[PDB]
Amino acid sequence: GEYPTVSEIPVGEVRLYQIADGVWSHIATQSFDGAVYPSNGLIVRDGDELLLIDTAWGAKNTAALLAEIEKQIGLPVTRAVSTHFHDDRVGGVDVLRAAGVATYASPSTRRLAEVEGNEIPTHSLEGLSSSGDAVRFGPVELFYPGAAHSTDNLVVYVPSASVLYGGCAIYELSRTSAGNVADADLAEWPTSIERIQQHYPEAQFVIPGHGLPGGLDLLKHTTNVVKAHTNRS
Amino acid sequence: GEYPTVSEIPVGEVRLYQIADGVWSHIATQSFDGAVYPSNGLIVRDGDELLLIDTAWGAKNTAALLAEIEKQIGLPVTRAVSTHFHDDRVGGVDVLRAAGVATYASPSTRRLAEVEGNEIPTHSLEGLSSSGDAVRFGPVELFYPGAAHSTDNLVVYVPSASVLYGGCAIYELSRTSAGNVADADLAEWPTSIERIQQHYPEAQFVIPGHGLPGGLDLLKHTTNVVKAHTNRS
Ligand SMILES: [Cl-]
Ligand SMILES: [Cl-]
Ligand SMILES: [Cl-]
Ligand SMILES: [Cl-]
Ligand SMILES: [O-]
Ligand SMILES: [O-]
Ligand SMILES: [Zn+2]
Ligand SMILES: [Zn+2]
Ligand SMILES: [Zn+2]
Ligand SMILES: [Zn+2]
Repeated sequence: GEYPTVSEIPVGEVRLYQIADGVWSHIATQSFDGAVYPSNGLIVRDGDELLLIDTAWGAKNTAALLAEIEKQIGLPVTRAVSTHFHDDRVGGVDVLRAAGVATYASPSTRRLAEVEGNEIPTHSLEGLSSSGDAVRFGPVELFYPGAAHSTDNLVVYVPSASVLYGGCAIYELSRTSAGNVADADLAEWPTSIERIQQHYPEAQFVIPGHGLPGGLDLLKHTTNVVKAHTNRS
Repeated sequence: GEYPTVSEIPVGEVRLYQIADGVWSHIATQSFDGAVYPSNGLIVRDGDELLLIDTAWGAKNTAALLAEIEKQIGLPVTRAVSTHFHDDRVGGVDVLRAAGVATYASPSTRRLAEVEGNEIPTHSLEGLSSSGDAVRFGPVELFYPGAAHSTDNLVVYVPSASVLYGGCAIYELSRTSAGNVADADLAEWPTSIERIQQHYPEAQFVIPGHGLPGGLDLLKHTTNVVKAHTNRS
């Protein structure tokens, strides 16, 4: 009802939606395969500065993201984390770096991003290489649930607000079929999701990579969709 | 350019685009899988009445389509053709029929729609049962190129304006991967596309089922995508 949709967001623009105190999602609309969809990332306040989760796909959009943050929040983004290596999550990293933002990702993501020719976050996030690994990063906890949408995908939990951002490892309810699974691990995706359920059973707000937020139901929904795809179809 | 996009068209709204004298396309935005795509159909003037090609997917959208035609063109829609049996092309037939529009489709389409529990056009178009078959239908020529997006898909040519509408058998250039192919004949799709090229080499405007129109280049693009999907990209 209040959450921004593609109808409110022209391609190239960015909206912010405050989930809780000091926690926002940033929403940007992207063109793909001739379709337009809303892409989610996360913003989390940390003291008097901001932690960014994922870009807005590309230089232009990521510049628009920084401008929307300054307009609505007005605190500096000092650090940024990319949840996996695909261009829509690391695209814009160069703009962030040039603006003075410290960019972060796992060695797995940086590795894969380089092979793909994508932009590469400067700093490496250690202690996330094994499935089930969790590390604290300021106002959030980074978690590697195992392979799913990609072998390197991370999810982000904000303990102060009980917010779980799943990136493309989590589907919105409106998504009834599998998205881009070229780099996915269909055999492991359900198991990885269950690691998330087990580790964050208290989560109250779940943010999918694309589309509308919900509750923990989005996990079982995603599993249902992934399994249906596996059985083809 | 100037062809309308999803941004200019809110969900549930329909816009018309004049391609040539007495030849429009109608564009409606649909939400599917959490993404929004712009869906094309055709409108061809025949004397002092109009020929409609395909609905706007759904009773509501099709009602809006009839309202937009009435507002912009102000000539009665007396006949309608659905190009294949899927709900986005026959969904709205009941609204059209209630509005006094004579609805048409091949016997193949009507049977497949009935099996699927979709709305069924009243009239049966004979002479389109075998690949390469063409028949005249007022100001257009209907053509069955053979199985492609579906076993029953038709394409429509307007000889007056050299406009070719291919429905979901033709992809826009922005579409790099196969869309819904559950009911498609991937094996025959390239061969059917070549029948269209052979039959309408003089086509100047080519309208894909979804998205931006182009030239005959759209044909080879579609084949390339289909063959890649066959070999699994
Ligand atoms: Cl630093
Ligand atoms: Cl730095
Ligand atoms: Cl009738
Ligand atoms: Cl009649
Ligand atoms: O992605
Ligand atoms: O379709
Ligand atoms: Zn991805
Ligand atoms: Zn640094
Ligand atoms: Zn179809
Ligand atoms: Zn009749």
